Parts: sequence; C-alpha cells; structure tokens
Amino acid sequence: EAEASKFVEEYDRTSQVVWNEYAGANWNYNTNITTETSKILLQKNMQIAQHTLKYGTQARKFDVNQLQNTTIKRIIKKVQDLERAALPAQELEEYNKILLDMETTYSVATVCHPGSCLQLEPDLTNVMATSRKYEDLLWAWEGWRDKAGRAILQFYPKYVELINQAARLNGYVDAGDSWRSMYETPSLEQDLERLFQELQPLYLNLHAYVRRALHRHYGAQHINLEGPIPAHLLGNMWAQTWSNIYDLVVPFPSAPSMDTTEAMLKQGWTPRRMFKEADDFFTSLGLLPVPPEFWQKSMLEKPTDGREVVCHASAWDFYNGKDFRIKQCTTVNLEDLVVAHHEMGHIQYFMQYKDLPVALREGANPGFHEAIGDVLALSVSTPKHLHSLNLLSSDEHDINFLMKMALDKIAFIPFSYLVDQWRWRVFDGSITKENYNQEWWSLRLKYQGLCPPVPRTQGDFDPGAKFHIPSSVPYIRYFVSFIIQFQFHEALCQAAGHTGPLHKCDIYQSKEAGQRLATAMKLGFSRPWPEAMQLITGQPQMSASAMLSYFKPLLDWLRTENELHGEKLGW
Ligand SMILES: *[C@@H]1O[C@H](CO[C@@H]2O[C@@H](C)[C@@H](O)[C@@H](O)[C@@H]2O)[C@@H](O[C@@H]2O[C@H](CO)[C@@H](O[C@@H]3O[C@H](CO)[C@@H](O)[C@H](O)[C@@H]3O)[C@H](O)[C@H]2NC(C)=O)[C@H](O)[C@H]1NC(C)=O
Ligand SMILES: C[C@H](N[C@H](C(=O)O)[C@@H]1CCCN1C(=O)c1ccc(N)cc1)C(=O)N1CCC[C@H]1C(=O)O
Ligand SMILES: *[C@@H]1O[C@H](CO)[C@@H](O)[C@H](O)[C@H]1NC(C)=O
Ligand SMILES: [Cl-]
Ligand SMILES: [Cl-]
Ligand SMILES: [Zn+2]
Repeated sequence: EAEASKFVEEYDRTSQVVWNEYAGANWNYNTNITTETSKILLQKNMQIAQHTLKYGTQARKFDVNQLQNTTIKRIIKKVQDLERAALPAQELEEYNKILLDMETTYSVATVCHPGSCLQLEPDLTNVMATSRKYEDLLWAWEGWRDKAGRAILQFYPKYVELINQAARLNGYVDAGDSWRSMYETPSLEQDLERLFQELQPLYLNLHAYVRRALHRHYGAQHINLEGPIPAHLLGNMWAQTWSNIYDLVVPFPSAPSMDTTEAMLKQGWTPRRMFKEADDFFTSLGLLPVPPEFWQKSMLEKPTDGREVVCHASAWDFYNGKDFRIKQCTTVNLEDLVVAHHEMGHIQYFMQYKDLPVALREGANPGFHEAIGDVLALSVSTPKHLHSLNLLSSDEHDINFLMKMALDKIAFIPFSYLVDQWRWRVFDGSITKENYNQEWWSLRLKYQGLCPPVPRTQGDFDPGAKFHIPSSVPYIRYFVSFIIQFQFHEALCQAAGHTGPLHKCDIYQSKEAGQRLATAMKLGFSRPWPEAMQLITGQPQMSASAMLSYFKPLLDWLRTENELHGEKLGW
C-alpha cells in the first residue's frame, strides 16, 4: 500500500515534466506547421511513449483488487492503460506519423477557383454562413469534401487498425470501447439513446419548420417537404449548427433583430476584447481569472506571416499549474464569441483541478469539460446580456431568441449524437473502408434528416472533412455536453434565485452559481461523474428535462406553426 502510494507520487512528478515538454512541442507545431516543428513533435511523441511504457508497465504489476486507498487504486488502474504506447515501436512510429499526416492534411487543405484559393477559416466558413446562392454553397461544400475528406481516406484504414490494436493491447475490444470507457457508465449507449429520443419532438418540429423556410427561399424544386434537407443550406459546413440561417427562418420578422456582427465590428471589438469579456464572466462568478501568462502566450488570431497554423480553436494545459493557453483563429462575430467562452471553460477547468495528481486532471467525464464554457455562454447569449454589451437593443422577440438558440443547440443534438455512432461502428468492424461514406450518409439521414446535395462517389470520405475525425478526438462528449449544460444552467439559475422561464435566466455575477461550478470542477476525475452531477444539480443522472423546459415555449410555438402548415414531421 505504501509501495502503491510512492509509485503514484513518482508517476505524478515525472508526468508533469514529460507532459509539459510534449505540450510545448505540440503547441509549437500547431502554431507553426513546419518540417522542423513536425520532426521535434514526432520525437517528443517517442519520449512521452517511453515514459508511459515505463510507468504503465510498473502500474500493471500492482493488483489493484488488493489496494485499500480508493484514489491510489483509481490512479493506478488508469496508468495501466498505455494507450498508443502499448504498440510495438514500429507501429507506434507509424501510428504517430499517421496522426500527424492526417491533422496536417486537414489543417492545410484549400479549395481553389481555376482563381484564388480559400481556406476553411475564415473563407469557406464565411461562404457557408453568408451565401444564399445554392450553387455557391454547393461549390464550397463539395470543394471542402473533395480536398480535405478525400485526402484523409488514404490514411484512415491504417489509423483504424493501429488505434484498435492499441485498444486491444490495453484490454479493450476496440478503440470505441476504450473511448466509451472514459464515462465509466456501462449503460452509456442506452442512456444516450433515450436522451436523444426525448429531444425528437423538438428536433423534428425544428427540422420541419426550417425545411419549410428553405422551401420558400430555394424553391419547391430544391426542397421536398416530406424529405431530408440538403446538407449545404444550414449556414455551417457540417450543418451541425443552423444559427447562420436565422435570417431565412425568423418567426417574427416584425421584431427585427440586430446585426450582432456589424455591431461588434462597428464598435471596434477585437479577438482580445472577446476573450476579456469571457474572462470577465468567469470572474463575475467568483471563478478564477486566467493568469497574465495566458495573455502573453495565447494565439488569439490567425497569424498574418503566411505561416501554416492549426486554426481549429483549442485550449491548452501545459501541466505545470501556471501555463494555460488558447489557440484560436478568432473571427469577430457572435458565433466565435460563444466559441471563445467554450474554450475559456476548458481553461477554467484546467485551473480548477491544477492541484490534483495529473492522472485525475480531466473533467468528471469529457462531457463536463465541454459543458462549462457553454453554460456561461447560455447567459452571454441572452438579450439581457447582449443588450449590456451593446450588441442588441415582447412575446415576439422572445420566440425569436428561442429560435436563435434552438438553431444552435437543438440542431446540434442529432449531429453530436451521430458522429461517434459512425466511428464506434468503424472501430468495431461493422463499417469497413468499403462503406465508410455510405454508412456516414445513412446516419446523416437517419438522425439529422439530411441528404448530400450531390451524390457521393467511391473515393469520397466526407467524415475526413470534419476536424475531429483526422484529429482522432472523441465526439460523444459534445452530445453529453449539450444535455448536461441545460441541467447545469437550470440548477445554476435556481442557485442564483432566478424565477420565471428558464430561458430568461442570466447568471452573470452570481457567486452562488460560481461556487456550485467550482466545487464540481475541483473534483477533476477524482470521483465517478454522478457525484459532480449531484453537486451541481442535486441529483445524479443526465436528463433532457432541463433542455426541454428551456425550449418549451418554442416547442408549443413550432407545433402550432407546423400544424397550421400541415407539415409531415420526419422524412
Ligand atoms: C487516499 O489517498 C488520497 C491521496 O493521498 C494523497 O496522495 C497520496 C499518493 C499520498 O501522497 C498521500 O499522502 C496524499 O495525502 C487521500 O486524499 C488526500 O486526502 C487529504 C486529506 O487528508 C487531502 O488534503 C487536503 O488538501 C486541501 C487543499 O489543498 C486542504 O485545504 C485540506 O484542508 C486538506 O489538507 C488531499 O487533497 C487528498 N488528495 C487527493 C488528491 O484526493 C485520501 O484521503 C486517502 N483516503 C483514505 C482512505 O484515507
Ligand atoms: C471549437 C472546439 N474545439 C475543440 C473543443 O474546444 O472542444 C478543441 C479541439 C478538440 C478538443 N478541443 C480542445 O480545445 C480541448 C482541449 C482539452 C480538453 N480537455 C477538451 C478539449 C470544437 O470542436 N467544438 C465546440 C463545440 C462543438 C465542437 C465542434 O465545433 O465541432
Ligand atoms: C517556426 O518554425 C521554424 C521551423 O522550426 C522556426 O525556426 C521558427 O522560429 C518558428 N517561427 C515562428 C513564427 O514561431
Ligand atoms: Cl458531411
Ligand atoms: Cl467522449
Ligand atoms: Zn471543447
């Protein structure tokens, strides 16, 4: 038992050093993709793998059955998983090279007129957000898939084989089993199934109403009122959030809405301003400010020196309890303001659990890490708070704001659900490289009710064109996040003494809400996630009832509206 204590202590001190070095090299590559940063990264990969092997080998000689202290038990059990460092050295090197090649391919892909070349951020993002011409949206949508997704296909089978091989060498049946294990919830699949089924009323009614509005704008010949919606018309490259087509679907055009983009730009907002407001919200709650070093080291806008960066927004823990950063190619708009909050939530979790042993430095489950920033950003998005930031100035405005929120939060529920339904079946072998793309579109249809605007061909690998796929980042966390963040907003709003509809709550400055969040985050991964759930919400389960309560007046409005139009929900 004393041997077990000393071992975790040695694991902890040596992990800080090694993960700090790795984090450094990974940072330098992400913020400066060059031959040399690649090389140093791949080298630090071998270094952290040697550490993992050394300590993971030692960890496995402990019979944790026979260990009394439950924290030591749990750390040791976690270190017995070597992840990719279980692979023989040749496969390990090939695996790391595959990952690097996939990320790089995604992050440097461009789509060119025969003409100039557009990058995903900001050019193609802005095309999907703002264009209202079917054929220009199609060009951006198809081009991105031709350039990024097809180019990832040559790597993916070998990725799958190596990640699964690592999984099995750690005791899992395949990589998807390994990922699901991180929730420590054996009823996960069924729990999330029932959660998704509870949001079906709202999603199908939202889907039908947006479909009708698309029919009105793009014409009856391009929208089948009883079919799936074409995937390039929702204002976003993956149709994962639909809030960029608010203009087409406004419930009450009579209550005109403020152009928040123009307002930000006109009022001189910058990426730094955006992050300072998120920092403000957190300290308003009496949560932690980000350190001075955060502001000197983060990369908050896309470099202008022609350097290739990984633009995709991400939060960075350097594992030393002091160095925390964000790397985002921030655009000045409300969409990225929300992303800035998102990322700031991941910084706040890193700062909150910085005194735990590094093995327990994660969220209660990955969903909790994604949820923190979003919970704040729900209050940021209210008319009350946007008014205060000078970005906005009735029942009508109310239903409009709920519509604006539903286009982001409700629409992403089936997307966030489907991504790992597909990858779990890739990992378990029931989808092969012969039908990657066809099974992806069957789930796109089945869960989101979307169809590809152009028939896909052999050689297409559309999943490759979404960041988390080449980057090998689990996605079910986002589904868990979207459910639980409403539970957290509901409990925080109650802690804050809010009364009346949940959607009017704004927890800004609430020290009561902050303390609930802080005590949960301070747990890191030290206990099963139900305890952190119970600390925030007073009960231990995930539940869609808070999200349903938030959207209830919109659900009533959508049913009245869709009923009077005779919509046939579904496809
Ligand atoms: C099981 O073991 C855990 C972990 O033990 C800690 O790490 C081991 C590897 C050894 O190095 C131990 O010496 C070491 O304590 C025990 O958890 C620890 O318990 C103490 C309370 O005794 C916690 O200390 C607190 O720290 C806060 C904030 O810094 C102070 O304000 C408090 O007033 C208090 O002193 C410590 O956080 C906690 N550590 C973790 C990471 O959980 C655990 O108590 C033990 N269980 C049994 C069965 O005794
Ligand atoms: C832009 C956002 N970016 C991700 C993210 O912040 O989740 C980035 C990349 C992968 C994970 N991530 C991190 O920064 C991270 C760092 C440490 C963690 N412990 C957890 C995450 C995102 O993809 N998102 C946000 C919501 C939807 C999803 C998406 O855009 O597809
Ligand atoms: C970018 O990478 C090169 C190659 O490793 C390095 O020499 C240089 O200092 C880095 N420059 C920037 C912009 O950080
Ligand atoms: Cl797609
Ligand atoms: Cl996950
Ligand atoms: Zn996140």
